[PDB]
Parts: sequence; C-alpha cells; structure tokens
Amino acid sequence: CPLMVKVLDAVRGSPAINVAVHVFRKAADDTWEPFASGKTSESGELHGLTTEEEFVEGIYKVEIDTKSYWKALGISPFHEHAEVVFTANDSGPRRYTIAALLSPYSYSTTAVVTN
Amino acid sequence: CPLMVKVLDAVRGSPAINVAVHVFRKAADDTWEPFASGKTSESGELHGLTTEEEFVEGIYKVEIDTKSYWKALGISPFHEHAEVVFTANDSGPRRYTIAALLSPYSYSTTAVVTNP
Amino acid sequence: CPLMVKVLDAVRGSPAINVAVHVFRKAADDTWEPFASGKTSESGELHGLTTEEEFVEGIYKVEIDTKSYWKALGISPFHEHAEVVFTANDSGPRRYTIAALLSPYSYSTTAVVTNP
Amino acid sequence: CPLMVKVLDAVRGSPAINVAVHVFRKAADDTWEPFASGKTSESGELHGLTTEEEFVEGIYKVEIDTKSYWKALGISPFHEHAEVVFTANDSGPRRYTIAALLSPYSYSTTAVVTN
Repeated sequence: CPLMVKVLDAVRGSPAINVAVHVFRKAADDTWEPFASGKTSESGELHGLTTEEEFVEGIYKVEIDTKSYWKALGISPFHEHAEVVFTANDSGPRRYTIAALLSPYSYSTTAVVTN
Repeated sequence: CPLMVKVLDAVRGSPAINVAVHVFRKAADDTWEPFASGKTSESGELHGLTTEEEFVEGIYKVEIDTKSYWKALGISPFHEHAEVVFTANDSGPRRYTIAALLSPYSYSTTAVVTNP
Repeated sequence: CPLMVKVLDAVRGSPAINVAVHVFRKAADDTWEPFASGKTSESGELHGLTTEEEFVEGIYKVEIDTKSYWKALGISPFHEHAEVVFTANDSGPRRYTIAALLSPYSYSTTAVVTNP
Repeated sequence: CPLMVKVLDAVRGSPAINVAVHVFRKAADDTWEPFASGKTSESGELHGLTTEEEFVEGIYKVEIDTKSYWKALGISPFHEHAEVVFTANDSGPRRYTIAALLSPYSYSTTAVVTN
C-alpha cells in the first residue's frame, strides 16, 4: 500500500467517513489524469488506491471531496475540496500517508512518508 | 481588499515572505482562467490581488507556491503548492482572508470570511 | 504589543470573538503566576496584554478558554482550553503573536515571532 | 486501549518517534496528578497508557514533550510542550486518539473519539 489517505473530522472528532477521494497523476501535457479513487472507510482511511508497480514517480494530486462531506453533515463548507499535490520521490518508495484534518473553513494536510 | 492571502512559516514562526500566489477563477466553461497573482510581503501578506468589483461570484483557486518557498530555504518539501479552492461571494460580496500555515510536509489553510 | 493572541474559528471561518485568554508566567519557584488576561475582540485579537518592559524573559502560558467559546455556540468541544506554553525573550525582546485556530475537536496554535 | 497518543512531525513528514508524553488526571484540589506516560513508538504512537477501568471520567492533560523532540532534531522549537486538556466523557467510553501534528512554531491537536 504505497499511498494511503486518512481523513479526520475536526468538528466531530472522528474519522471522516465516506469522503470521496480522487487521485490524479500529472500527464505529459500537464493535465490531471485520473489514477485512483475511493471513499474513506469507517476509520476515515482509504487503502488500496495503488500498488508499488503502478505508483511510479510523478506528480500526483489527491483531491478530497471535503465539500460533499460537509454538505452531508449539514455544515457550510468553505472549500470546494482539499487538494494535495506532490511529487512521488526521488528517491524511491516510500509509503505515503496523506492525512487531512478537516474543518468547515480550514483544513490541514500532512504527508507521513515512511521507509 | 476583498481577497487577501496570508502565509506563515510554521518552522520559523515567521511570515512566509516572497511566496508566489496565483489566483484563478473557474470560467463558464470549467477552465481555470488567470485571475490575479502576487507575492507575499515581509508580513507574509498579499494585498491588492483584486477589487470588490472584479472579484465577482465564482469558484476561485488560490495556488500558493509553497514548494519554491521551501526550496529557497534548502528544504525539499512534500507539496508542490498549497491550493485553496472555493466558491466566493455566493451570498453577496465578502472579504476573504486565505491563511496558509506552512511546514515542509504539512500545510493548513484557513479562510476567514467577513462582511462588508 | 509584544504579546498578541489571535483566535480564529475554523467552523465559521471567522474570528473567535469574546474568547477569554489568561496569560501566566512561571515564577522562580515553578508556579504559574497570573500575568495578564483579556478577551478577544471582534477581530479575534487580543491586544495590550502586556508591555515590552513588563514582558520580561520567562516561560509563559497563554490559556485560551476555547471551551467557553464553543459552549456559548452550543457545541460541547473536546478540549478544556487551548494552552500555549513558551519561553519568551530568551535571546532578546520579540513580538509574539499567538495564533489559535479552533475547531470543536481540534486546535492548532502558531507562534509568529518577530523583531524589534 | 481507551487512550492513544499519535504524534506526527510536519517538518520531516514522519511519525514523531520517541516523544515523551505524560498524562495527568486533575485531582480534587485541581492539581495535575501524573497518571501515565510513555514515549511514542517508531509509528509515532503511544499505546497502553491506561485501561478502561482506570480511565475514569475526569479532566485529563496530555503533555507532549515537543521541545525535547525538536531539540533532538536540532531545530529551535517555540513551545515548551504541547498540552491537551480534556474531559473524558460524559457519556461513557469511547476511545480517545489524541493526534498531535508538530512543527517547530506550530502544533495542532485533534481528538479522534470513537465508539
């Protein structure tokens, strides 16, 4: 599991469950090509987005549908979505946990890069 | 004026100075069209990006070039930038302060939205 | 002046208004002795807590009563307060902005430290 | 495991390893009585602080020795330590994950309260 997304809800103090997450890889013409997606689990986690072989070096965007999340909770969100854009190495894998802490008008994202 | 970007460096406890900030507005159309850009001042603030009249309803993207910031300080950061995307002025003109707090492997962004 | 506390509400995207803030300084002695206190204004800022001369070297504790803030908005928050503890003026007088960004189950605090 | 502490390093994008954490419970005379402590593991986590029976309702302080952490990494920290003070319920357990994201001049703490 080279890429994992964990999303937390700072309002409810809970995993952010059922948050849509899209992953894009930057194509040669600089467009975002869809790569992977899923919804965060009961634990606010999204595993199995990619595999080591598929998760090559490149620029990746993780788009977290924070707006729909806040919408479902009846809370006015500010952001359309939380985007995390990063280069996957050099030098090598490396597992990536993209942690997002969500509030209606604020989010943080943190990369926990291990091995 | 109606849009300000304030950037802090969570490593130094300082304004993040000379941080490039690009603002885009989503067109008809769905493409991001260049709206405004600037750099943060010595206070980490970027003022004067737009005017109440120019800053109409829309979906705006504020792209903060955090990577160049960190790289100019010798740090290979995780993120390419900090991008903040939001609908502005949906229920009337507001002032938006887009705050980013930067760490090499983390940023937060906070919107402070006021009336006018 | 040398110490300012700025509090934001990450749920509303607003200054956190009327937030009680208590500042303590560690005495000789190891006890926290009451240094200053105040409430945040409509800008979420608390100015005038101290003066350069009063704000000497020390370990300071800024206790932000986030609980009362959230509870006055109907929310049972997680934290009792946001407490920021730091050594001030170790290498000379500085200006300290203590920023807190509040969510019912999370806060961040950021120090912006400048010269003078 | 009713109380868990997870600490992340926003500078290195890594678990904050070997971070001293003290847990205090507020005594009747409002003093902080030491309750539990440990050091975050390789995964930036600290488990086994307490048990359901011992982790009664009360006001608890989790003190995270962020300063020594930054000291060991040769980075000037601002804070003496990250303190998290909270009431353990009502109404009941409930597992508490106290997540702290650390930077030299900023930290966030988030409570992930489940069940």
